[PDB]
Amino acid sequence: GLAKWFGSDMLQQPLPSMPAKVISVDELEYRQ
Amino acid sequence: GLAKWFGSDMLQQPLPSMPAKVISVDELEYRQ
Amino acid sequence: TPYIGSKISLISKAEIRYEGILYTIDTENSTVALAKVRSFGTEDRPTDRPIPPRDEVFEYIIFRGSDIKDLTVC
Amino acid sequence: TPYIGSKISLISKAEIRYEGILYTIDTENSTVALAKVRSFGTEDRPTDRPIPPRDEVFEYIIFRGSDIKDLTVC
Repeated sequence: GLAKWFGSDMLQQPLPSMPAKVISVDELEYRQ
Repeated sequence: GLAKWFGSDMLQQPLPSMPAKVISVDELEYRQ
Repeated sequence: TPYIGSKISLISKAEIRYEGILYTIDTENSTVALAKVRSFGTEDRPTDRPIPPRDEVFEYIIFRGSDIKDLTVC
Repeated sequence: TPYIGSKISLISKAEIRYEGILYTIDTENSTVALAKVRSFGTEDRPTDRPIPPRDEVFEYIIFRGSDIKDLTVC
């Protein structure tokens, strides 16, 4: 899916961990 | 404002820094 | 009285109750960060839009003071 | 070809263009994290909901692959 934009070698090597998902109570209550 | 819920001493002493605000493109485009 | 790292029970103005660890506070923006938070829903608080407990555990949830109906330590 | 820390120009499916630093990727959820991001709006891409450049700088913006109309290095 992401291969459309990123090289094959990049999808393979170790990547930095995603930043912590920080959500606001507004979005949490508004969506679900 | 927050004094309604937290002690006076706590609002004074040094606090840990807020986690980085991580937003999704969904929310960013949906709101503004 | 609450402190950094204490277990917080927090009822929002939508009558939804949250349990999480008090991570920190931002006095400038009047915001509150809880960690490892779970939503308990509306429980026994009357409302025409009831919410049941959700299983999911949230890494961080940020509340404004104006979102808070009530806040107590556990 | 893009790499960690490269400058990315990213047009969403709403024709809005973003510039930010490629922070990392999550291959499992097909999501992409940009850092120090700015919104350039719809610019010259036709649309009945035009958006002008916004000044604000975002700490992190998370895109799904399905949000991406186009992605190029600068």
